[PDB]
Amino acid sequence: SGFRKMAFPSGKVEGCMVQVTCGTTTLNGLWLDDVVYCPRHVICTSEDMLNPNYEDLLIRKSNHNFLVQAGNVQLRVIGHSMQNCVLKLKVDTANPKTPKYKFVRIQPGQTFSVLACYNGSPSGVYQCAMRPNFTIKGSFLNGSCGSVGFNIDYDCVSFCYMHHMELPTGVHAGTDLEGNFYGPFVDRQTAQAAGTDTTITVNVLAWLYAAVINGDRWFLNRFTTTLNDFNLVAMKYNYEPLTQDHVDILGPLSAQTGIAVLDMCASLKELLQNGMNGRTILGSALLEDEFTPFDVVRQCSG
Amino acid sequence: SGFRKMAFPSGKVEGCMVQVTCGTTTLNGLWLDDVVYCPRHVICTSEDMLNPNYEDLLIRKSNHNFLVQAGNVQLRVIGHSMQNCVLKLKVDTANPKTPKYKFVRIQPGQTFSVLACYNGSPSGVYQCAMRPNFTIKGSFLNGSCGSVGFNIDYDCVSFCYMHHMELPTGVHAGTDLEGNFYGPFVDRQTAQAAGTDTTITVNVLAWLYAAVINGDRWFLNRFTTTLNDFNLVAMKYNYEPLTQDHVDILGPLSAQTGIAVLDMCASLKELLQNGMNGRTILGSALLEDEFTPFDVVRQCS
Ligand SMILES: */C=C\C(=O)N(c1ccc(-c2ccccc2)cc1)[C@@H](C(=O)N[C@@H](C)c1ccccc1)c1cccnc1
Ligand SMILES: */C=C\C(=O)N(c1ccc(-c2ccccc2)cc1)[C@H](C(=O)N[C@@H](C)c1ccccc1)c1cccnc1
Repeated sequence: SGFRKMAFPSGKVEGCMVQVTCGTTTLNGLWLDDVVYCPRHVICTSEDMLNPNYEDLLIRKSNHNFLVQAGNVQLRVIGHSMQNCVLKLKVDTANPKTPKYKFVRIQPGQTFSVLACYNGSPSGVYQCAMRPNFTIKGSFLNGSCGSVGFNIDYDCVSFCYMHHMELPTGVHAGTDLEGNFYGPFVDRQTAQAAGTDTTITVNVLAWLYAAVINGDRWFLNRFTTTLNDFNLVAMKYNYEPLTQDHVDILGPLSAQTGIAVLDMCASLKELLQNGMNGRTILGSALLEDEFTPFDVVRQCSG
Repeated sequence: SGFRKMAFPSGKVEGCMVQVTCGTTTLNGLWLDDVVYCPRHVICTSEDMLNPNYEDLLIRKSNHNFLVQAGNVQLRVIGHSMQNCVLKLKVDTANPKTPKYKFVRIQPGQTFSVLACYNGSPSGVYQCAMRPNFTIKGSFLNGSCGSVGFNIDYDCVSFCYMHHMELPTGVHAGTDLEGNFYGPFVDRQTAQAAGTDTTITVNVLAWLYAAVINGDRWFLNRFTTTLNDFNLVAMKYNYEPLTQDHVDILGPLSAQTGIAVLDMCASLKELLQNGMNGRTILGSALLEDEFTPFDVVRQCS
């Protein structure tokens, strides 16, 4: 019994973190086979943050300008390059601790584990959701950049995030490992705002099933409702629309608990409208949207 | 910026995790040097859960009655002794993945990272507090037993918890690695009442200092108070006493934020008396007591 924000074991990813340096600029990198990945803004200096030309800045520097320094060792650069917003620093020495890995671009609402690193040292691990506005509510300090988000699928590490920057609002923005930003963000010191942070409705329903499964089921109501009726309520409270896929994806939890999806939607409508009258669900004063239906099965079944 | 329930990288602990079978019963062990630690209740059937005798059950068993499996590998058991509520199985092989480690007994209000394990396989990692009533609100399913809690210090792992059982309330009971239960709990299937759990006052205070450090300043009032005046309100709302050591520990934060500990003490009292009014601090609509003053400093500096 019990239910917690659980990350994946960070072992396999600890052995992939490296320190990368260009002049005063020192940040984290990911070392997989004969390639080191980091954010391209390692080549930028405080003079060229307002409006950098990354092609042009890369020209200034060459293979030997990159201090790819791995746990007190040194690595030789055999051919750098630029993939959108990340550098592929080709090393001679392949990483012997390379897990079976894959690069994925995760959809908004999907969760992942972050290994927060400073100077290439695994510093801490926490679970995160890709917000609908393509930000993450993380925990990052200066030199965090290059810290990675990953999901472990058996023996296969699926890297989905590389941390780049914090926005004026204090939330965080990054890229897949092919260097494409999530959301409309760019790697320059400009006025950037995230859109409306809507609530991930399908995740909140997963978490309620999770609560029932623990025996914390006071909120269960004597009502029902419809997708259309529920969505009109959802929109008013800036909850993501609930689609039929999202009803189907909640299939397994509907099965065990014996409580239909719409009745769970019916119980959620009340809590949105009536608040929680000072009560709690799984020791939480508010509705948690940072657990996918997969995350709940994983933890409530093995 | 930003502030989260963070755990320590689990990698140095993953290499210490092993499976232990004895009869039908399977759980997790901790393989450090040539010793494998696990909960001693691995020797008990469904017929000896109410009231087992762990001396008259151990006696009946021998080295080869114990399967120790490290990943896909098998370990030769050449010894078995009982220390309080842990088994210590001597094996033919030093774990070459053994980190520099320590066994520490941890105090209530203290936090640690747990690596939840099933059949010797690291399944997940989360930060967890030793609660006043010596329970933990963890996440553990059948076969989670022998999963361990730990703090990490540069390269030196501090083992503090081993999980043993779930109480009929859903909260969890375990030992230090020397086999002594935190709290009055016993490894059998009897009526066992968790003490009434208080709030970890000093931790809530460090949480507010974190909030302030992120820019959340709305709960800061014009008032001040005293250790005694505050402690009176503390005991009232089932909050642990605040002590001078507690105030000393909070200094680094106090100095950083410019807010003297007794001023933050005053602000806390006004949230306790007035409630939070639907308002939120660091994304939380109730007061968080599961970050220590160390946890904040690590995460905020
Ligand atoms: C990894 C560095 C870092 O920690 N931050 C950061 C500094 C500078 C850049 C940058 C340099 C040159 C060209 C483009 C970008 C990127 C990241 C900071 C951070 O994100 N600061 C914000 C305000 C920033 C700086 C520059 C451009 C846009 C935005 C940071 C701070 C806290 C947590 N994570 C990162
Ligand atoms: C290690 C296996 C368990 O998960 N587990 C357990 C605890 C104690 C014994 C035992 C002790 C003394 C003598 C004989 C046997 C055996 C197994 C427990 C457990 O059994 N929990 C029960 C209370 C339970 C709760 C909720 C749902 C199903 C069962 C356990 C179970 C889950 C998490 N941690 C521990």
